[PDB]
Amino acid sequence: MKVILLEPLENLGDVGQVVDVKPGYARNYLLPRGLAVLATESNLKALEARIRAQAKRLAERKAEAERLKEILENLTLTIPVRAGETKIYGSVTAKDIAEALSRQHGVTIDPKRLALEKPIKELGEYVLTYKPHPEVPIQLKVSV
Amino acid sequence: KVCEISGKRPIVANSIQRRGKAKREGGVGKKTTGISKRRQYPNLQKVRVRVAGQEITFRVAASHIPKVYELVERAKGLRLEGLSPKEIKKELL
Amino acid sequence: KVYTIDEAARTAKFDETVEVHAKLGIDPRRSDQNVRGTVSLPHGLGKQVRVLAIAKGEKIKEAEEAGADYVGGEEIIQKILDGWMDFVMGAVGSKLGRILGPRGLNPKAGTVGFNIGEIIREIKAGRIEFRNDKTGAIHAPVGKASFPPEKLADNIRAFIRALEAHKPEGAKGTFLRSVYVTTTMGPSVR
RNA sequence: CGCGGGGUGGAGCAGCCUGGUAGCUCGUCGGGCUCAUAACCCGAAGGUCGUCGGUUCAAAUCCGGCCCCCGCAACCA
RNA sequence: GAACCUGGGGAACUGAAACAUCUCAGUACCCAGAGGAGAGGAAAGAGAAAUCGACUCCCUGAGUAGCGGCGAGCGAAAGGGG
RNA sequence: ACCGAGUCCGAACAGGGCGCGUCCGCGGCCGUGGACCCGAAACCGGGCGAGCUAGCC
RNA sequence: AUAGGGAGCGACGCUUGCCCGGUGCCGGAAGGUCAAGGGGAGGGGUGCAAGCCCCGAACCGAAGCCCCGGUGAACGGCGGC
RNA sequence: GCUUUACUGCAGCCUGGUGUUGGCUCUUGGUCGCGCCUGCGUAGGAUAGGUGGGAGCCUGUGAACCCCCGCCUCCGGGUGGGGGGGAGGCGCCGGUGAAAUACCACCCUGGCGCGGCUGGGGGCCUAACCCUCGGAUGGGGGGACAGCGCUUGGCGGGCAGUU
RNA sequence: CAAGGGUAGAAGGGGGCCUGACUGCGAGGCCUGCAAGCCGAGCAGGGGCGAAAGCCGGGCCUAGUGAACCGGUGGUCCCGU
Ligand SMILES: [Mg+2]
Ligand SMILES: [Mg+2]
Ligand SMILES: [Mg+2]
Ligand SMILES: [Mg+2]
Ligand SMILES: [Mg+2]
Ligand SMILES: [Mg+2]
Ligand SMILES: [Mg+2]
Ligand SMILES: [Mg+2]
Ligand SMILES: [Mg+2]
Ligand SMILES: [Mg+2]
Ligand SMILES: [Mg+2]
Ligand SMILES: [Mg+2]
Ligand SMILES: [Mg+2]
Ligand SMILES: [Mg+2]
Ligand SMILES: [Mg+2]
Ligand SMILES: [Mg+2]
Ligand SMILES: [Mg+2]
Ligand SMILES: [Mg+2]
Ligand SMILES: [Mg+2]
Ligand SMILES: [Mg+2]
Ligand SMILES: [Mg+2]
Ligand SMILES: [Mg+2]
Ligand SMILES: [Mg+2]
Ligand SMILES: [Mg+2]
Ligand SMILES: [Mg+2]
Ligand SMILES: [Mg+2]
Ligand SMILES: [Mg+2]
Ligand SMILES: [Mg+2]
Ligand SMILES: [Mg+2]
Ligand SMILES: [Mg+2]
Ligand SMILES: [Mg+2]
Ligand SMILES: [Mg+2]
Ligand SMILES: [Mg+2]
Ligand SMILES: [Mg+2]
Ligand SMILES: [Mg+2]
Ligand SMILES: [Mg+2]
Ligand SMILES: [Mg+2]
Ligand SMILES: [Mg+2]
Ligand SMILES: [Mg+2]
Ligand SMILES: [Mg+2]
Ligand SMILES: [Mg+2]
Ligand SMILES: [Mg+2]
Ligand SMILES: [Mg+2]
Ligand SMILES: [Mg+2]
Ligand SMILES: [Mg+2]
Ligand SMILES: [Mg+2]
Ligand SMILES: [Mg+2]
Ligand SMILES: [Mg+2]
Ligand SMILES: [Mg+2]
Ligand SMILES: [Mg+2]
Ligand SMILES: [Mg+2]
Ligand SMILES: [Mg+2]
Ligand SMILES: [Mg+2]
Ligand SMILES: [Mg+2]
Ligand SMILES: [Mg+2]
Ligand SMILES: [Mg+2]
Ligand SMILES: [Mg+2]
Ligand SMILES: [Mg+2]
Ligand SMILES: [Mg+2]
Ligand SMILES: [Mg+2]
Ligand SMILES: [Mg+2]
Ligand SMILES: [Mg+2]
Ligand SMILES: [Mg+2]
Ligand SMILES: [Mg+2]
Ligand SMILES: [Mg+2]
Ligand SMILES: [Mg+2]
Ligand SMILES: [Mg+2]
Ligand SMILES: [Mg+2]
Ligand SMILES: [Mg+2]
Ligand SMILES: [Mg+2]
Ligand SMILES: [Mg+2]
Ligand SMILES: [Mg+2]
Ligand SMILES: [Mg+2]
Ligand SMILES: [Mg+2]
Ligand SMILES: [Mg+2]
Ligand SMILES: [Mg+2]
Ligand SMILES: [Mg+2]
Ligand SMILES: [Mg+2]
Ligand SMILES: [Mg+2]
Ligand SMILES: [Mg+2]
Ligand SMILES: [Mg+2]
Ligand SMILES: [Mg+2]
Ligand SMILES: [Mg+2]
Ligand SMILES: [Mg+2]
Ligand SMILES: [Mg+2]
Ligand SMILES: [Mg+2]
Ligand SMILES: [Mg+2]
Ligand SMILES: [Mg+2]
Ligand SMILES: [Mg+2]
Ligand SMILES: [Mg+2]
Ligand SMILES: [Mg+2]
Repeated sequence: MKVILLEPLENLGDVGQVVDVKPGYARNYLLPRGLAVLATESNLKALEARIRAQAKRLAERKAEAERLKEILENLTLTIPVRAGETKIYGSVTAKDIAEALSRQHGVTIDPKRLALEKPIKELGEYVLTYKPHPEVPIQLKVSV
Repeated sequence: KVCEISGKRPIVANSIQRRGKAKREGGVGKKTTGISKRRQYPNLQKVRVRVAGQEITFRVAASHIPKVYELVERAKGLRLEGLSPKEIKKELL
Repeated sequence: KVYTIDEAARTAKFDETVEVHAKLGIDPRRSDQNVRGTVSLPHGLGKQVRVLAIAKGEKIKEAEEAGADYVGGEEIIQKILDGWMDFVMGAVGSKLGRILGPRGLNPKAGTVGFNIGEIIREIKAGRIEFRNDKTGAIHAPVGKASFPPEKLADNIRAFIRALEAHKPEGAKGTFLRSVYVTTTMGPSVR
């Protein structure tokens, strides 16, 4: 009894799987509760449509969210907000870094995603990270 | 009675009683010690299903049981809405 | 797999001890199935083949030049039944079971290599080879080997034991051919 | 007529479930001995195991021909 | 709606010189439907031919082939001519 | 099977068993049809009856 | 369930004995026998073959019957010389 | 027409197998891929099952005294888990026996733990089916039973046809 | 072995070799509604006893039995959709 699952359940593989059962089990429990569906070619095929249109439509976050490292990885920042002897001008913060994360050129930008633990408020050569796929740590130069 | 999905209905068969040992073995052969007329009914079973607004019930051979379920998917391509257990049925094929 | 690789039988100091086992019909009817000892074999072992084939007393001269190191005659007759279990012979040919102390009191008793003169001829091929056994009240076949001195010579048991059987009446089926012992195990398709 | 379960002391009759063991009451004989009789008590004759045959140091046992009584689906022009 | 047609159901007397298989008989009859007809119909056919070529109806084949308490009795098809 | 004025049984150049019209009419008789005519007691099918009678509401 | 069905007897009085061998009915989770089905040792038919087809032992397989026991206001029976 | 332990059926009732027929379980079967078991009359360190080969497996893959302590019975150990740990034991050869102990192949008479193919016997659940509840796409109860389909065998003058 | 007919010039009693209690046929008859039942010379094959002539296709004779159909075995030149 070919059946395609949904909310995965023990003894039966994870969601969207072509697992076999007992006719009764399916007709009187699964299907009724919407915990599965019949492996009718009509769906069994419309499933691959969930696949290719998700597996072959993944070269975007996996193969293009990456280009957020092909251009804004190897390009200096340098804080145009000088400083004292060591405590930086502009406090150098997630914002005073995200303002021109895209300004410098023109392809992508972001504000929150930053391995910025605590506001720098101190001169130096910092280089933290971003997210979520391969983490891209950008070179920030807290100049004086 | 008669299957709503496959039209199967009871047929007349003949209850044939035989005596004696076959020819396939010992010998002489089998003798009909009687032949009564009789009917064989199809394994009718009751099948209730949700489908659309109301939950309708089909009466069908155990053989053609799935055919009713695959008959509900296809139903999903129809404009039911109207609350009538009857009509929905006719509305199936 | 239409064949069985003749190489893989590699616990010894010189592997040539590989055996040939089988399993057909166990105690069929009220008889069975026994295999002749020194038949011939496509080769001929390599151990001390003391074919003490106790034939005519005239088997001490030329009967010790192409058969065995020591071949009994008529001086090793009842002088082997009264001098301990030291003084294994076979037997004689023709209709005269002369079992005085070599084929009655207990090892071999097949026959003598039809020569009626000695044992050095060259019209045979079973002087220095491997013997055999018989059933076992459960198992069967039994044997030794052929010889280790060639390439595809490991297929000498697939023609002298795995392709040479004609001593069984009616049982069921001879399915086994699982050979090779005292080292490896070749229970392939033989 | 086909599968397949056993014959044992005169009789009742266990081992064969994994091969050396000749089991016992009653009954037969003497005794012990009691009121007669009876349980009981001790000794004891009382089984080439149907047998042509394979198997073993030893075979009733591993087991073949069926010889016979019980069981015996069913069949029966 | 007289018969005719198709489908769904479907006897017994009788015959077998008793009777049960068998026969009568898918007859009588009940029911539904069709129509001036009805049914069938363009091969998942026939059957031995280097074959034929929808279906139906008639003549033959044929009381043959066979079926059968191998009893009583039942009884085709191909092919050929229309 | 097949053979053929022969063939079968048989081993048998023994024997013995079997080996020469159609069509129409007419008449007698036979088979299947009720089959010379009338006659049951009964069997089955589909209906019609509880305005008589029986029970009950 | 002081109700409903079946059976025999038939106000009331005094009572209603003995026999479970057979028959019936009730109780027996053991044994024996037992169908389809399961199972397949082994065997057969063809094919060059893979194979495709058949028969088919042992063993597992219910009710029922055999067996054990009960039961008479159950069917019945209730001595001879 | 009636009867019955006359024949043959049929209704009806009983019954196995499958179908409707599902979850989770604990317990055992048939047995084919497995892992290791066992036979203790004599020889005997011991309990050698067999046919035969038959003189090295073993060693930092740790070969010997040592301890927790599982198993089975013929109470001998067959056998085996942790650490100290060591550098050699088994056996051919021998006693002996109808066969001989290092070793490996392949057989099982009984047996057996990790698992498939799979059948039984219990439980529990609920969601099929069934019954119920001032209407319920819901709640109670029963529950994979019962019912109903196909099929097995049986009882079967209740009825039928007949002799 | 019932009775009868027959029979010692054996069909009776005893012994020695044997298996004709043959196969393939069968002139001609008895009896007779049918089909059954009965007798049988002789020819061929291959034998048995006898020196041989010859006798032997069960038994002194008359009962000791059962059409067909349906099946079971063993074979064989046959048919084999
Ligand atoms: Mg299923
Ligand atoms: Mg019958
Ligand atoms: Mg009829
Ligand atoms: Mg009839
Ligand atoms: Mg189906
Ligand atoms: Mg009709
Ligand atoms: Mg009739
Ligand atoms: Mg009549
Ligand atoms: Mg008549
Ligand atoms: Mg009559
Ligand atoms: Mg009739
Ligand atoms: Mg008819
Ligand atoms: Mg008819
Ligand atoms: Mg009809
Ligand atoms: Mg009709
Ligand atoms: Mg009409
Ligand atoms: Mg009309
Ligand atoms: Mg028309
Ligand atoms: Mg049409
Ligand atoms: Mg077409
Ligand atoms: Mg065409
Ligand atoms: Mg078409
Ligand atoms: Mg044809
Ligand atoms: Mg008949
Ligand atoms: Mg007819
Ligand atoms: Mg024609
Ligand atoms: Mg034509
Ligand atoms: Mg002639
Ligand atoms: Mg006439
Ligand atoms: Mg007339
Ligand atoms: Mg007439
Ligand atoms: Mg009259
Ligand atoms: Mg009348
Ligand atoms: Mg009537
Ligand atoms: Mg009527
Ligand atoms: Mg009326
Ligand atoms: Mg009235
Ligand atoms: Mg009235
Ligand atoms: Mg009462
Ligand atoms: Mg009452
Ligand atoms: Mg009452
Ligand atoms: Mg009365
Ligand atoms: Mg009265
Ligand atoms: Mg009193
Ligand atoms: Mg009384
Ligand atoms: Mg009384
Ligand atoms: Mg008394
Ligand atoms: Mg008394
Ligand atoms: Mg009684
Ligand atoms: Mg009783
Ligand atoms: Mg009783
Ligand atoms: Mg009884
Ligand atoms: Mg009972
Ligand atoms: Mg039982
Ligand atoms: Mg069976
Ligand atoms: Mg079967
Ligand atoms: Mg099967
Ligand atoms: Mg097989
Ligand atoms: Mg039972
Ligand atoms: Mg009985
Ligand atoms: Mg008891
Ligand atoms: Mg009891
Ligand atoms: Mg009793
Ligand atoms: Mg009585
Ligand atoms: Mg009358
Ligand atoms: Mg009913
Ligand atoms: Mg049932
Ligand atoms: Mg059932
Ligand atoms: Mg429950
Ligand atoms: Mg519930
Ligand atoms: Mg409800
Ligand atoms: Mg509910
Ligand atoms: Mg419950
Ligand atoms: Mg059920
Ligand atoms: Mg039945
Ligand atoms: Mg029945
Ligand atoms: Mg009956
Ligand atoms: Mg009657
Ligand atoms: Mg009657
Ligand atoms: Mg009649
Ligand atoms: Mg009669
Ligand atoms: Mg006289
Ligand atoms: Mg004489
Ligand atoms: Mg005549
Ligand atoms: Mg003559
Ligand atoms: Mg002659
Ligand atoms: Mg006589
Ligand atoms: Mg006589
Ligand atoms: Mg005489
Ligand atoms: Mg007849
Ligand atoms: Mg032919």
